[PDB]
Amino acid sequence: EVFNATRFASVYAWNRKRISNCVADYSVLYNSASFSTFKCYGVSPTKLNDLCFTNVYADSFVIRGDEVRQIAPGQTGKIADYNYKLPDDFTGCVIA
Amino acid sequence: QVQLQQPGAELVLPGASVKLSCKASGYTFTNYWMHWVKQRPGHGLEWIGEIDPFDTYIKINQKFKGKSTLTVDTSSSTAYMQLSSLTSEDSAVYYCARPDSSGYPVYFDYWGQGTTLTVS
Amino acid sequence: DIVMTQSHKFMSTSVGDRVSITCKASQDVGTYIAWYQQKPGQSPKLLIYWASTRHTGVPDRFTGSGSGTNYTLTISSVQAEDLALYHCQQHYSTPYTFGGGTKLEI
Repeated sequence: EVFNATRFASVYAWNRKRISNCVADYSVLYNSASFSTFKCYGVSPTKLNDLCFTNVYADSFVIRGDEVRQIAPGQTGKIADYNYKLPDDFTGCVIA
Repeated sequence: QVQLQQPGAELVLPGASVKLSCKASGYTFTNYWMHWVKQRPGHGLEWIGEIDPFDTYIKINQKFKGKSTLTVDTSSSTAYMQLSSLTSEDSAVYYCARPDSSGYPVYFDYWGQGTTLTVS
Repeated sequence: DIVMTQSHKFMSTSVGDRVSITCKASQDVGTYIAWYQQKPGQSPKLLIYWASTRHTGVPDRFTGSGSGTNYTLTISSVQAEDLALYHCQQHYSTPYTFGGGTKLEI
């Protein structure tokens, strides 16, 4: 649902999902042959399945190809400074 | 403080294999992938491949396919290479590069010492 | 894959001079270039972890710019410790490539 749908929220207001109380197989998404960018900071995907966390949040928004770069910690840019900024201690995964 | 020590001073006659170690300390061996870079003065640095800890996920750079091998042991936080049939064109220095995160793409923020490969 | 071929074979600038380090990219990868400081006899040390950002422990002299295809790093002043090698890498895809390096001298 958070990966394939008719329309998602735009970068001006990205939506949060609060995915929890369920199991996940991150390697299924890892092995997919359509996702290009997988800048997933913090816990490695190979141990992401085994590692248990309090919650796994979700995001979805539309940004330019050259402005995908602006969703990383310690970053400046048009989207990064104005629409969406990431904490310097970020932990999670990013897919584009 | 982050410690990434290297044994260094690796010399083997051509046609044989040598063992390289990369002991990591000062951070998490679980949450940090291991990436390798070889320093050649002729044309600068180059990427070897990527290995995940406590598993056998293999991704080898198209430049050093075949000879390059990836081996990681959870105990002692040591990652290994045993490159068989080293030639006289392989005389250079090996560095194991720690990345900022364990998710590609990365930029290998912290590099340790270098293990020199030399043919005698 | 994307291959790094820097355009500055050597850089000859004095102390405090304003000059840029230009490295090209094989194709338009947007902005995914990184920089390292490799002193002679020293492992390459991260200087600007991204195209135009600033990592921890960075001298204020280093500041890069990303035009999309021709990435440059402009340095207002050059000190003794800056005498090292400059490397560019593409963190866009899995197969990584490194630049040839540039030696700085007075």
